[PDB]
Amino acid sequence: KPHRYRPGTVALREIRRYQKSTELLIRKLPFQRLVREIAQDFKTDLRFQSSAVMALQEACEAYLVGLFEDTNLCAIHAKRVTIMPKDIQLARRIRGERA
Amino acid sequence: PGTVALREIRRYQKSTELLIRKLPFQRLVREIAQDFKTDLRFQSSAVMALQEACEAYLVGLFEDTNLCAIHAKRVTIMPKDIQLARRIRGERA
Amino acid sequence: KRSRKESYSIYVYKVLKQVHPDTGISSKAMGIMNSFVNDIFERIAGEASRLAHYNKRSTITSREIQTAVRLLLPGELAKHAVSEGTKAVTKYTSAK
Amino acid sequence: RSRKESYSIYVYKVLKQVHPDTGISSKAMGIMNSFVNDIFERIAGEASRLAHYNKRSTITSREIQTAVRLLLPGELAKHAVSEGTKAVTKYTS
Amino acid sequence: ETEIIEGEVVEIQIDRSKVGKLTLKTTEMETIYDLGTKMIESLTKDKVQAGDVITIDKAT
Amino acid sequence: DNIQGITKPAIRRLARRGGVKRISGLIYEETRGVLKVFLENVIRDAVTYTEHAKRKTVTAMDVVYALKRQGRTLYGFGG
Amino acid sequence: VLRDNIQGITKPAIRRLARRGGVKRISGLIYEETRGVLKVFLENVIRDAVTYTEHAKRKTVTAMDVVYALKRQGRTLYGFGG
Amino acid sequence: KAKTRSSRAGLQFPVGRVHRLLRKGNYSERVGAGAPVYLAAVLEYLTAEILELAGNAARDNKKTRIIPRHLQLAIRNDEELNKLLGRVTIAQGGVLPNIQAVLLPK
Amino acid sequence: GKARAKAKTRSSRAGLQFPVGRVHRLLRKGNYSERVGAGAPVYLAAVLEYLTAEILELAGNAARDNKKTRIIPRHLQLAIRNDEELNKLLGRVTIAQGGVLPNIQAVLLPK
Amino acid sequence: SIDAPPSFKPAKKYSDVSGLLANYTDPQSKLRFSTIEEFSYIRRLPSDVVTGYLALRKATSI
Repeated sequence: KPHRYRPGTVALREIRRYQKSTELLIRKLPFQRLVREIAQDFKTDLRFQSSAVMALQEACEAYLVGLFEDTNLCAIHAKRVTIMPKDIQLARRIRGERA
Repeated sequence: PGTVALREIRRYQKSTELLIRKLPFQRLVREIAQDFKTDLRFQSSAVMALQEACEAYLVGLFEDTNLCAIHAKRVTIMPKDIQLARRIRGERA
Repeated sequence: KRSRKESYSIYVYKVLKQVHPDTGISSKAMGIMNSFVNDIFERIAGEASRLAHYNKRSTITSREIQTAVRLLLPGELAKHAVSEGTKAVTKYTSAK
Repeated sequence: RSRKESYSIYVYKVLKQVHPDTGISSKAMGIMNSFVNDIFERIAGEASRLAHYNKRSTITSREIQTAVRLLLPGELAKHAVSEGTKAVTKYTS
Repeated sequence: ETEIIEGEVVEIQIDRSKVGKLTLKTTEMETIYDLGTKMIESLTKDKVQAGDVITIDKAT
Repeated sequence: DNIQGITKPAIRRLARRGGVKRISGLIYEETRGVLKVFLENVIRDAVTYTEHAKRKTVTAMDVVYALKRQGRTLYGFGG
Repeated sequence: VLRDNIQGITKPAIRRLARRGGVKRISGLIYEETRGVLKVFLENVIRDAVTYTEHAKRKTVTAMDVVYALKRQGRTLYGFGG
Repeated sequence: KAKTRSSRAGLQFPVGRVHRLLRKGNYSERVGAGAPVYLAAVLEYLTAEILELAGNAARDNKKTRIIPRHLQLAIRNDEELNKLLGRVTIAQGGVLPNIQAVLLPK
Repeated sequence: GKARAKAKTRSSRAGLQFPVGRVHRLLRKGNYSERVGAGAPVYLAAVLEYLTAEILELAGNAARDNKKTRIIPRHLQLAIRNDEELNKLLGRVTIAQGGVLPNIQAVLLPK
Repeated sequence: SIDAPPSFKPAKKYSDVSGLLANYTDPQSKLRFSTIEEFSYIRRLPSDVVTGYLALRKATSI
């Protein structure tokens, strides 16, 4: 009875909604805890500036967005619309990271 | 068939020479450089370095193109793969 | 009293008011423009340092930055920058 | 004439410490020259930039050690750090 | 009473008197050892490679 | 354990900015690896810069210098 | 005959380069496309190599010029000087 | 009366500050007289070119204040500026809206 | 004024082989900073020694298996590309007349 | 000519954490211990105390 949307239109709705705004996605506290634990794993008793961690967050988000764009190109190249890890491996290798 | 090609594949991956004839490459380089300025002179080592760098670039390009072609469950490489490799590497779009 | 901070805030703002009289600018854009000017200046300066070593020189010349700026920039942009810089130097040498 | 200069007679002199009965071709000598002065320029530039960042006037042993730590990827970094520390310790005494 | 050195050997290095060094490893500790000239012969006579559980009488 | 702090909807949002319609369910566990590795390099530099200045606080300029040495330049943080 | 020298890069040469790259099959539309790519690369090196020749007030392009041009594009070349 | 060299050459960016930074920047031991002038002219040209496009984008967004979004749009839309600033990321600037053709519905 | 005749070089005092004096001169003339420290050229020479020793050891090991008594660019190429650390240190470099490592993908192999 | 000459007698080895007669070593840290609990303790220790012990009785590590 309730009106249900087709699988796929909500996808493009979210694409258009997120490709216009420029807010931070990952929750701030988990990212801060992650970077803190990584730093302590390297060097204990460290202090972080808030601007520094937000710049790390923005760099990571930009990296992930570019990676997913390349992954999308790889997936479309294989006559598909769903992204699987092999696309990410191919992109990462051609860019020249992994291998 | 399909095995004489692999013979070449194995042969060329061992030998280390220039796979492009020198005279046409020299003519190409001279004609390309003509537009920037007329009446130029070229050091021979400059031409050799140009040809070496271009061959290395092409080899890397074809390596990535082969990876692209394998990704799509194919064996033949088509321009659809070279364009993708150039796009995702970063020389275009 | 603590030290004094250095930026390019007033000059870019003046250029903006010169090109768009009624358009303002935010603080984050101020920082981004500062970083952009710093990066571009460092690029042209550091790239100019190497030509002196390459050609066995000691002085940075105006005719050398002219060559440095036409390597970092694409065609039309480099041509226009070269023309405007040449005009600036020509107007500067007429008064000294 | 000209002191073209080079490390040709140095890397070759190093060779005897690892392979006392091995020769070097001229092209390999040029390759090693380019490799060594490339690494020299990389390390020197990194140390310079770091010293300028820390608003200092002198590039010292610790600045170049940090440059090596930044530039050398893995176990090469720590092994080269140990080698350099040993060399400087023997130089001082 | 007797002194016994029993354990698994990890790596052996003999230079060219002679200088030797080997690292023994049990399940609960590891230890490096510098060899005298006699031990050089005692280890070269009986070819000892990596991953060998060996027992040595110190007095002999 | 904090890598799980990068929840699944966050990965979905990051993917949605990129312009992808459908996400596999096993992508996340591999994607969290990439976030795990790319972040393990800048910190390598970020702490190291911090350790050169005899100080033990990671300022906002060390991360900028690290990202510049790696080839990714960012603006707005005193670059 | 009045023919452009880009066609001087013969088809067997491109096949040899591809086989060195490790490819089994070659479609027929690569042959015209690759030459085009080979143009673009030479349009981003010689242009630089001439500029250095400008800055030294010289008329002969030397190997050091092309090595420096390749160096700035993250494609450093070894064994040809520098 | 002391007149700044920028005013004498008809520029906006400081010739003196650029010359001081060149001298103190270890790029060379000797700095020419016209080098700071020419560098400041180039920097002013680039700043004007970027800013005018950013202001046009802000006007298209029907707002009178330039934010990082307008700068990102101005850089990415222009081919030459994007080529110059290819490897740089603008903080909180996002990415242009783009949908692949094959991903549109029917 | 009297001075020592045939004084010892700084390289020999440091136990290295690369010229510490030449490295110091290059550092001073390269305009990396206005003042150059004392122990910096020694440390740089030591690092260069380590790198050259490692790469030459690997090149000689590679050439020995090819039944050749002389190092050629091919042996250097084989040496660098077969070690991950040196490969990632020299990722964006081209060795002239060095060829390419021979590798075939599993898919393209017959049967 | 008032300083003592170098000793010709070999110097004993002592545990760096308990001051007892050592009989082993440790390739990972280049220290010396005496028993199993000493080995567990020295493995549980961070690099700071290890380098402090090495620099105390000066060694090839600075």
